[PDB]
Amino acid sequence: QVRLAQYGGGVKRLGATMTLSCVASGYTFNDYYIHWVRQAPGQGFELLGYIDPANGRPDYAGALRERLSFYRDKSMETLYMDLRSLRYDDTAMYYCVRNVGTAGSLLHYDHWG
Amino acid sequence: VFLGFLGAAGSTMGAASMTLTVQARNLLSGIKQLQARVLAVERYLRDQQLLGIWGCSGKLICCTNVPWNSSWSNRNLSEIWDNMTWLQWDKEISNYTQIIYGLLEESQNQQEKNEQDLLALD
Amino acid sequence: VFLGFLGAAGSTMGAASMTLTVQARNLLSGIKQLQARVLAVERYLRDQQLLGIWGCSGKLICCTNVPWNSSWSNRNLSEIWDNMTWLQWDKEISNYTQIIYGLLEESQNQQEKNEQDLLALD
Amino acid sequence: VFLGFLGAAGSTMGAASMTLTVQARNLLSGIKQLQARVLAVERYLRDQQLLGIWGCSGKLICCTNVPWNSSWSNRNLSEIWDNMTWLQWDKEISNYTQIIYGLLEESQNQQEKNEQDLLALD
Amino acid sequence: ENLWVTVYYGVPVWKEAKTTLFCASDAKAYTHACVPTDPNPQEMVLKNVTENFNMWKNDMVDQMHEDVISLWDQSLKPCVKLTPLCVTLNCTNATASNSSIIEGMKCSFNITTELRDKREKKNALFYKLDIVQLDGNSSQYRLINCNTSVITQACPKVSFDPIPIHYCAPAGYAILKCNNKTFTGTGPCNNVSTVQCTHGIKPVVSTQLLLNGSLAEGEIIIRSENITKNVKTIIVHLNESVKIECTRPNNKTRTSIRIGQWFYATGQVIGDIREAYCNINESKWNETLQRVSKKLKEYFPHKNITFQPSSGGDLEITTHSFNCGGEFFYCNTSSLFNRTYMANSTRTITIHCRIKQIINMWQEVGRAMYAPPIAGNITCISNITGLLLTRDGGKNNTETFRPGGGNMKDNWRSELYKYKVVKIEPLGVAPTRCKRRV
Amino acid sequence: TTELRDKREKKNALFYKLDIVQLDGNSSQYRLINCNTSVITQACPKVSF
Amino acid sequence: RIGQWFYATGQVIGDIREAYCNINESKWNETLQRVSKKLKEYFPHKN
Ligand SMILES: *[C@@H]1O[C@H](CO)[C@@H](O[C@@H]2O[C@H](CO)[C@@H](O[C@@H]3O[C@H](CO)[C@@H](O)[C@H](O[C@H]4O[C@H](CO)[C@@H](O)[C@H](O)[C@@H]4O)[C@@H]3O)[C@H](O)[C@H]2NC(C)=O)[C@H](O)[C@H]1NC(C)=O
Ligand SMILES: *[C@@H]1O[C@H](CO)[C@@H](O[C@@H]2O[C@H](CO)[C@@H](O[C@@H]3O[C@H](CO)[C@@H](O)[C@H](O)[C@@H]3O)[C@H](O)[C@H]2NC(C)=O)[C@H](O)[C@H]1NC(C)=O
Ligand SMILES: *[C@@H]1O[C@H](CO)[C@@H](O[C@@H]2O[C@H](CO)[C@@H](O[C@@H]3O[C@H](CO)[C@@H](O)[C@H](O)[C@@H]3O)[C@H](O)[C@H]2NC(C)=O)[C@H](O)[C@H]1NC(C)=O
Ligand SMILES: *[C@@H]1O[C@H](CO)[C@@H](O[C@@H]2O[C@H](CO)[C@@H](O)[C@H](O)[C@H]2NC(C)=O)[C@H](O)[C@H]1NC(C)=O
Ligand SMILES: *[C@@H]1O[C@H](CO)[C@@H](O)[C@H](O)[C@H]1NC(C)=O
Ligand SMILES: *[C@@H]1O[C@H](CO)[C@@H](O)[C@H](O)[C@H]1NC(C)=O
Repeated sequence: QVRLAQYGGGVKRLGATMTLSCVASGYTFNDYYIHWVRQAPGQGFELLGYIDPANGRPDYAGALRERLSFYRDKSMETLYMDLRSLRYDDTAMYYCVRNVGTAGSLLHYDHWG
Repeated sequence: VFLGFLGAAGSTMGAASMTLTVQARNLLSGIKQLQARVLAVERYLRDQQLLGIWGCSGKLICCTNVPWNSSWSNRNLSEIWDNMTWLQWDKEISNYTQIIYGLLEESQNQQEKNEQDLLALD
Repeated sequence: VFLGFLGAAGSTMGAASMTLTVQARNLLSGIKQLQARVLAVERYLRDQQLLGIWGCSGKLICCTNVPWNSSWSNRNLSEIWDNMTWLQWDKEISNYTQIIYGLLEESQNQQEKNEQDLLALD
Repeated sequence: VFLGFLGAAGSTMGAASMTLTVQARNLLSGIKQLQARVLAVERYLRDQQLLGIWGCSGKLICCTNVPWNSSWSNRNLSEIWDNMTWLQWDKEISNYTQIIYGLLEESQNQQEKNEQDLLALD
Repeated sequence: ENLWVTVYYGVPVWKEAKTTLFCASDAKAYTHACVPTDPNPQEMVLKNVTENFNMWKNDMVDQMHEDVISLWDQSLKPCVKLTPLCVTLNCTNATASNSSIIEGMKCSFNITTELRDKREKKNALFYKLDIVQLDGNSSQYRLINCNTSVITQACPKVSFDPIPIHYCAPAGYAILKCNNKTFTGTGPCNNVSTVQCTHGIKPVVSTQLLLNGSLAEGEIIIRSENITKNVKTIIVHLNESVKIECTRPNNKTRTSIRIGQWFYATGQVIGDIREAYCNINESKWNETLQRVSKKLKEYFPHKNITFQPSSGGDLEITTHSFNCGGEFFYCNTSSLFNRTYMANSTRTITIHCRIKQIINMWQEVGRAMYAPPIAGNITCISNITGLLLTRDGGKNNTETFRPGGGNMKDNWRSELYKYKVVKIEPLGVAPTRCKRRV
Repeated sequence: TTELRDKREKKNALFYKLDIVQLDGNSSQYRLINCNTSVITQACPKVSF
Repeated sequence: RIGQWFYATGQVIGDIREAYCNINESKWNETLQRVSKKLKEYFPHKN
């Protein structure tokens, strides 16, 4: 029932800045943390960071805290990600994923984009 | 707890009086629907206090004073007691239950006052 | 049922005690007005459970332990029993009802435990 | 009235049984908050009628038929009776309380029918 | 053998369950104002009672949250709606000398006011955080939330304050109160006590830290969930209260516009202009931070501890947020969270702070509130009691804790940890060697 | 008038004529069928009862 | 938008048909016969 569509992408020129997005179908926008995970070709997945949709708090992996940026527009139930100065190795596929959170902890991913 | 809730109907007075606990137990469980709880509580409490006023709260069956008359149901029922279900019996006696209740209540008062007067000699 | 609801007043307590059933019966019958039913049920149940805790659920008049001494109502009322019509006696003894209730409750506990200890030899 | 409302816990079972009136008394006192009164009344009335069905309404402690089994809690409780709180004993017996209740209720029916048959010789 | 069944009523045995709890209000005040009655809750220490607690799991925090929402809704319901004020704004904002701070200045627009055939020009001031820029000429502005929600002005006569609230269980339910002095939010309590009602809890509303609450018995206490290290929020509870003071020294002028509902706006400011700010006992602050660091590196064995201000997010989380009466604050908290560590009123700190009127409702967006201006200069004083921290994962070999706690439920989570509610089970059975007599 | 109360704006959409009633004069003039007699509430799509 | 989102019908896609329904002919054709047989029980001797 729940859907996480995505847009943006395609080719991006070297050194440029690029913007993805995910549109959250109606489940409840404020209750579930959203994570941005990616997969280089011929490699295992890895996490970039997570953004709480409610207050917009981001948090990033240590190796990309200079280059990343997350933020949201709660009215549209829409999310955005900005990655600055693409390098060659960042050629990869990028996913949104909903997170199942308890009252005080974050557990795992259930529905992928 | 719900099994054969009114199933004792149809049968003799005696056997059908075996299941009376099955019925006695029943006071169970939009926003406007809350009043059903109050209605059930009202019914149960009114019946219970009436049995208290007749001095018959502590039992499901008990005897009292004020013998039967040719008045009220001018009937012989001990032979019909076996083969008659309660529905007809209630239909027959509803004409006079209201008269009988006052006699029962005053009998309880007489009993308790006599017992108190006997107690007064303690 | 409604007749002489408080008419027992004025008369002696003994004659007034004849009509106690008439008062005892009454727990009867905008959307904001529903709470009256709950209030009446609350009153009746609280009084009934208090009589239960004193071992006096099953009677309109019953008997218990511990006396009146010079403390509490420092009075002789038996001659005034035929002169009192309750209300002024109630005013007099309201000073000490709260004291009496605890003694009544503990007396019921003593009776129950003594009877259980006697039962323990079964 | 509020004092030691659960202080009986921890102590031996009988000593805890000394205070049962203290817990028994408690049926006391936004517009949406009215339902708490109904909830309390429901709990109290359901427990009271269950004790009535077991013929044990009139007491805080009483005995019935249907003796204990090596099944259920296969315990020598009487020695541990001076060690352990109701929490542990209630936890132990919760697996079988529901079994026991039907037996107690049917025992009450047997007692009532036997007593009624004895009265029928009047 | 021959152990006959016996029954006992009034039993001391209970179980956990949810239920609807009574609130309770003060005898004096401004559903809530007069009722429920002010209690006199007592308390016993129970001898050998051993009960488990879980301050994350318990239900009544959610009930607190829902009741707070409902009370705010009821209070806000009769107030005026500011829908007709949504018209285009044509404002240039260069009149007073100290223009740049506010940049909404007599800010002009049209309103229908007395007669519905008429339409009249007015103007008033606004802080630019309550405004968004339309395309084209910058003079074209709009109210921030008016394209997304309907804005209600707060009823000035019904000003609401953190009045303490006592919560009382109904008959058949008892509230268990752990008296342990070093309780971590989970695990057994061997010092169980019971009460009619909880003490008077206030509905504090703040972010990154809380301003009015209770204090710990031992030293500063750390409470966090322990399912996984990847936690959402970590609660640090102070024993040593620390004073904080704040001011809004500029004098405001109230002005009124009628729709006949009286809308209130900000008139011309009086006196020379300062930026609203706060103060902190400087030595006390990073003495307390040293204590918190020492406590915090207990859990985390052999890794450094460091603080930085929050990054990203709305103004409600990037800054400490609170309210002096009928005004709201957002204080730029960089200086307070910049220490680093490794394995008594001198030198007073000051921190800059901004105020804005149009507040998205704290618990959730989509409904908007407008606070009318408070005339004159304002100061309020509070004494903080705890911090709401969150850990940045990922970075190997270096922990990092930053002020979060924007989710309003956590404030009451950090205060209702004391209690639990249990259903009473008065009826029980036991074997005994005596039966009925015929 | 969409969001700015000073800005009336033209739009258009489709309707089935059973939801439409003709006004006098030019047939181009129509009205919503029930608007002269009642107030119309759009169904909440998320409900979908 | 009025911020209430009103929904209307946009441009129709694909070639147009009139909405319709389907019924198995013989099933209805016999069901009416059964209903007629039942119905003339109540009413004695009329078509
Ligand atoms: C009510 O009005 C508010 C503003 O007053 C409005 O909020 C704005 O929404 C837009 C998008 O809906 C946000 O725009 C984003 O801005 C960031 C930088 O600030 C950009 O990185 C984003 O870029 C993406 O989106 C563009 C399309 O908008 C793409 O062209 C681009 O390539 C990227 O994919 C994006 O532009 C804007 O930040 C907010 N404003 C605020 C203050 O938050 C709100 O949406 C309105 N209500 C409704 C229901 O729409
Ligand atoms: C808890 O925080 C609140 C504020 O968030 C503190 O309460 C506020 O205290 C100030 C004085 O310290 C009060 O100011 C006075 O208010 C009256 C009433 O309007 C006014 O007439 C005076 O001129 C003065 O301004 C203020 O009202 C009061 N409440 C609010 C909402 O600000 C409180 O002190 C903090 N707790 C502790 C223990 O200090
Ligand atoms: C809270 O207070 C701190 C100050 O202690 C604020 O940090 C400051 O934020 C400004 C934002 O403009 C930073 O300016 C930066 O300048 C560089 C050029 O040197 C530019 O490339 C950046 O884009 C940015 O504009 C400034 O450096 C920074 N100061 C420090 C010491 O970090 C912080 O923004 C305040 N936060 C809030 C929410 O008010
Ligand atoms: C409280 O804070 C002040 C301000 O930081 C501390 O003094 C400075 O600490 C920094 C490092 O945090 C040093 O680089 C400075 O040299 C210190 N002095 C000054 C004048 O800035 C102060 O030591 C702290 N108090 C305690 C008790 O630790
Ligand atoms: C923390 O202090 C260091 C000291 O050099 C400074 O460079 C840095 O900007 C400070 N950060 C904040 C957020 O105040
Ligand atoms: C079925 O319907 C057709 C309609 O053309 C009718 O001619 C025919 O008589 C019906 N079937 C029977 C068995 O009569």
